[PDB]
Amino acid sequence: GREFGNLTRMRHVISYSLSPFEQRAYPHVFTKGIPNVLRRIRESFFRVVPQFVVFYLIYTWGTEEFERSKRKNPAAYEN
Amino acid sequence: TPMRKTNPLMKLINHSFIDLPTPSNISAWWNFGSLLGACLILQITTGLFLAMHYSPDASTAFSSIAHITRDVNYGWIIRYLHANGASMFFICLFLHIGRGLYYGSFLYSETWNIGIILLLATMATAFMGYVLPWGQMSFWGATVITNLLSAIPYIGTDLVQWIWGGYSVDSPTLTRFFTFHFILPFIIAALATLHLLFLHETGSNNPLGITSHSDKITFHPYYTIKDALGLLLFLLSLMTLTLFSPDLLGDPDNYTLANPLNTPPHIKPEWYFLFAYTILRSVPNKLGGVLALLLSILILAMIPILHMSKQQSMMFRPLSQSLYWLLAADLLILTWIGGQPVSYPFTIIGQVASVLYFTTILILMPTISLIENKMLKW
Amino acid sequence: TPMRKTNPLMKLINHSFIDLPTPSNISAWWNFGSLLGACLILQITTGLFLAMHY
Amino acid sequence: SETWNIGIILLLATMATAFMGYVLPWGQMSFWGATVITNLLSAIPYIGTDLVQW
Amino acid sequence: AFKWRGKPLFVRHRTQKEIEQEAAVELSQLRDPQHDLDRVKKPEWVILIGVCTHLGCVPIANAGDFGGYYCPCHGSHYDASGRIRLGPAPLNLEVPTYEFTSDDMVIVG
Amino acid sequence: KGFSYLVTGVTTVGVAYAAKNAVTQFVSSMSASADVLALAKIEIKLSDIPEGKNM
Amino acid sequence: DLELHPPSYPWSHRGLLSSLDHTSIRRGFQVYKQVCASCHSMDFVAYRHLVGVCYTEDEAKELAAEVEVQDGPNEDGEMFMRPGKLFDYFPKPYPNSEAARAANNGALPPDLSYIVRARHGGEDYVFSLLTGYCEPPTGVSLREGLYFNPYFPGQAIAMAPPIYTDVLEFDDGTPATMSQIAKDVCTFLRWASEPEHDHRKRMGLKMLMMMALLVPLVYTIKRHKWSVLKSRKLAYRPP
Amino acid sequence: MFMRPGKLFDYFPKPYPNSEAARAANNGALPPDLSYIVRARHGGEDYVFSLLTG
Amino acid sequence: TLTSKLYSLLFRRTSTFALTIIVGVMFFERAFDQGADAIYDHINEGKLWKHIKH
Amino acid sequence: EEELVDPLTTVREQCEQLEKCVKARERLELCDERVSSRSHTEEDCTEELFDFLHARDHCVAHKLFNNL
Ligand code: HEC
Ligand code: HEM
Ligand code: HEM
Ligand code: HEM
Ligand code: FES
Repeated sequence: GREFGNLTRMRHVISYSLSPFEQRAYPHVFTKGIPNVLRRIRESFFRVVPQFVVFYLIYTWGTEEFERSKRKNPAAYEN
Repeated sequence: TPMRKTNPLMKLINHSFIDLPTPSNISAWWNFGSLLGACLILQITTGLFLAMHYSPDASTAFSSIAHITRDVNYGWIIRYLHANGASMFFICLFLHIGRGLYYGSFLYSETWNIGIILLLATMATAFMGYVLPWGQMSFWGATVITNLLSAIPYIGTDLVQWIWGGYSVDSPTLTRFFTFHFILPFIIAALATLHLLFLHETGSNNPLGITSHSDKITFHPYYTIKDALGLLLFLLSLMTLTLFSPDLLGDPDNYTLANPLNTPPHIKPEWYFLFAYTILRSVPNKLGGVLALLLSILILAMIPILHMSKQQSMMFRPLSQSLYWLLAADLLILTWIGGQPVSYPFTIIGQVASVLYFTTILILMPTISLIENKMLKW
Repeated sequence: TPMRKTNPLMKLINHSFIDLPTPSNISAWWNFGSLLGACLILQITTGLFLAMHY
Repeated sequence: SETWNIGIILLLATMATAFMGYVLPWGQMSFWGATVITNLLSAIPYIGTDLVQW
Repeated sequence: AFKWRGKPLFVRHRTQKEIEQEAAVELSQLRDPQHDLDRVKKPEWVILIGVCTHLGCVPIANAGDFGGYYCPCHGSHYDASGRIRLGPAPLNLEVPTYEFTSDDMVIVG
Repeated sequence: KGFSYLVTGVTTVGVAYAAKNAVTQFVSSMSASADVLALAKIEIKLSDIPEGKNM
Repeated sequence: DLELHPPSYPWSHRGLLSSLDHTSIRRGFQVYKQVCASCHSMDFVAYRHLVGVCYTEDEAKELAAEVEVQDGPNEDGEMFMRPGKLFDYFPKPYPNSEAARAANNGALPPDLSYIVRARHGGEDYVFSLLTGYCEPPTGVSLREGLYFNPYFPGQAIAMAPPIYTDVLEFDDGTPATMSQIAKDVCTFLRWASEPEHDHRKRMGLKMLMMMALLVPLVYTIKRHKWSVLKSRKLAYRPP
Repeated sequence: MFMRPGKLFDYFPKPYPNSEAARAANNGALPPDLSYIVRARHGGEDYVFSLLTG
Repeated sequence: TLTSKLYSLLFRRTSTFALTIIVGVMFFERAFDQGADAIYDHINEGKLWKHIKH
Repeated sequence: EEELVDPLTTVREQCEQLEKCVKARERLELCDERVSSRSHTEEDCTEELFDFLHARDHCVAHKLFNNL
């Protein structure tokens, strides 16, 4: 259905929750938080960064080549 | 029963916003959609206050904008909020489309098509709005984009002159564009209501790409604050963009009064149209370039058909992730080349980039999807 | 089931306009709501075309 | 009752829309009627003139 | 450049060397074949409409690969005669109905 | 609960400050512009003798 | 022809929270009204806009009254001349573009109201345009009505060197070397193009402080509300 | 500014450069624009004729 | 205890919570505006014309 | 007598003593000799002049506004 009453069928799945005031808003900031963020970055780094590194190489090469072509060649007026 | 479930307006609000079953694992990307609406509201509010002083005449538009910025109280704030809010609107729109591509939200076919129409209406709105200041860039960009319609084989020039309101972009064109720019955002709002209506039937999608009926959650106490935080961050970005570098995403040539007798040396459209500008430039034939732009925008319609993977989301498809980030880097290449002129390296890199864009969205993605399907022994 | 009952937009249109239960004895005085809607549409279109030159 | 109140709000919005639209031509009638109707808000006891000038 | 119908009108007093360059251009190479003298009533004077045939842009004179005209929008290159030779432009620069009533005047109705 | 409500209250205070600043800026933008304001009290009429009637 | 990139000079107002030096703005306005006003117009700057930036209202009134302007038609419709008031904009050197072109060898002196923001590189370019007027390099020739300027796009500008040492006597008394004059003009032009510079910087600092206050607080509120989910533990107990 | 023989798109000549000149030349009275004079007066053309007749 | 009176008086009823929020908004607006203005004036002292006009 | 010294000139000369400004200037002198020697040539020293001026005015902008 569309209301929370009838959405799907689940059996014997028990969940425990704590009040927002009872617990901390920032638990495990240094014990787990920073390591978790670091591991997420490590996992996602090598599947994203290489494409933008290729983009940066292409950007630099294109700019340098445009500058090089813009410069004049003496051989055009050697005679 | 609570009053929210009795009054019909309260019924609609509670069912669609307060008590909407929303997946718990939704990430920050789903914020952007809400941000989009906020951006729209901003553009509707701020722009409204700009209309109270803007005069849509070719002989007074630039003077009217100068009066807005210099004489109207806090008028500079309003104008810069409007311009950088259009920029932020396109930033959020691009991120929204990218999220939809990544997490397989395009399988909401009707919602995807409505979103495509919303993107087209937004692009037209922003184009006409940028024409409104009647600067050098505004005028010449308008001339180029309207002359694009001349590519049409039979009714090519009649249509262009009917849009122009004359033999060239002038006061008739500006007033028409002002009226269209005024009307269109409300059409965008109604189309966004249709967008949300078609999304409501199935509900939001989650990053995992698996049905989240087991872990649905009311939107009122969780995603309201999550979106509010998103609104705070969006306003942070917008206010830093308008208060420290107001002209970072602007073109200085637009501060000269429009001169129909001299095109500026580096006439370029606004940054959100740069990929389309490169796709235009790369194709030699004029009709070929126009068709290439049309396909570049409307390939989102064909994207759902090309989906040939057993998994809706791409977070479990590393090869598809690599292809998607390659596509994003290709789009960045297109934008950068659009910034750059028509010379030896930029032209060839732009042609290669356009070809790679079309091939990745047409060939590489389905083949990689089929390979991945075979990888998991489906 | 007909398309009216399947597509949500068609659902809304059919429920509110195509298949809305209305009294049969309704007289001509109830015709002015539709007339007001038509007036609004005409005013919007005509004012848009006027403002194109105003 | 709710439909009646929404209709009252609609009537007020239409009256304001028509008033400003009639001001738009900038004829003699437009200018002077606009002046009269806007000065009508000067009757407000404390913030009358400030509101009218705003 | 002059203003006619809100559009640029180019009148270029091309030197005889430019005339030789335009005449030497082969018709096969041209995207839209046309003889140079056909579009110029007087060899030293070329009168055209200052609108790029691609997307209505003002071609920059004495610029581009052919030193005649260059579109600052998409890179269309035109020669002194105005014929398109490189770029996205589909056809040559438009030639108005100009009539040289006298050697110092040009008018038409 | 007092600490949490204090956090919420300070957040609401900041939001209210920002909202009032924005609303006042927009409303003042709707007010009289600088150019209109300048030509308001500076102008001084220099009237001659228009016979013996109302001019 | 190629173009020269103007260097990024260390302007005082380029700081994140810096403000325009109003003494420099006043000196630049003096140079504009005494050197560039003979050809360059400022249609969007009045003799007001100066009551709060560099001049008090009274001296602004005197400065406005210094120059006579054409007033509205009187009896018989004979438009006369007025002593000049604050709401009047800065005088236009020429009645129309054609007169400017005729008086400037066919070149049109551009409006300087938005010149800084209308040119790539901004004030830097404007400064580099005024300071750099080197003689033509070997192998280039130009019409007598044009002067070589390496920073001008076409490299052949139609504007004779406008500022030199002692061309103007500053009211403050600072040495009126051409570099000081050019810097002051550039500061005044930056003010004219962006009169909201100081107010924009002040509001930017205020919004930075407000956001530094709010973002951690709203983030803490979101974390507090979501701690129910993020600490939630669930178990599966099949029968 | 110079004088030109006059083309189709030119509007009908204005007798006086400004309202002040018209008032000076007509004993302080401003002769109204006749482009809308029929629609601008109650009775329309019927009035104007009578004005020229009586 | 500080909280034993604070929470019981101010944060107990939401109406008192809103009242203290608004009072704090007034005081914070005044003090924060004054402090930000002082910081901005000090950072670019001499440049501003408020100092020059003296 | 010519009391105004125009610190611009002093800073410009100070570059003209530096290595980059000096080498750019000497390359410009070589280009000038080339162009002047050749009777009929289209080669313009604009490129090397720009190369010199870029470094010169870069150093100037680094050490100019201090004097003012
Ligand atoms: C007596 C006349 C005159 C004086 C003095 C003068 N200008 Fe100009 N200026 C011109 C003319 C004419 C041009 C057009 C040159 C060209 O475009 O080739 C011009 C060009 C410029 C440009 C180039 C705009 C562009 O298109 O790149 C700028 C900027 C400028 N002037 C600002 C200044 C400043 C700043 C000063 C003095 C502090 C100044 N001018 C002094 C008449 C003058
Ligand atoms: C003005 C422009 C738009 C507005 C206001 C808007 C609004 C929204 C909103 C509020 C959502 C709710 C979920 C979320 O926020 O992520 C959403 C979802 C969605 N939008 Fe849009 N959108 C816009 C443009 C687009 C575009 C351009 C596309 C596609 C090209 C699109 C396709 C989708 C899809 C597929 C979803 C489903 C998300 C899911 O399944 O989780 N929308 N839209
Ligand atoms: C999605 C909605 C909108 C978008 C994307 C948009 C975009 C733009 C853009 C890019 C500009 C150019 C501003 C500049 O370059 O300085 C502009 C100007 C303008 N827009 Fe908007 N706009 C939107 C909504 C509106 C609305 C709703 C109105 C009026 C009710 C409006 C009225 C104006 C006016 C009067 C201008 C000219 C003032 C100016 O250029 O600063 N806009 N718009
Ligand atoms: C609620 C529906 C509307 C009503 C009742 C309304 C009413 C009016 C009226 C009475 C006038 C004066 C007509 C005259 O004396 O010449 C007018 C003028 C105008 N209206 Fe509307 N209007 C409506 C909707 C719109 C819309 C949606 C636009 C959009 C641009 C618009 C634009 C104009 C313009 C530009 C004028 C001035 C031209 C003229 O006077 O005919 N109107 N309107
Ligand atoms: S406008 Fe000349 S190339 Fe398209």
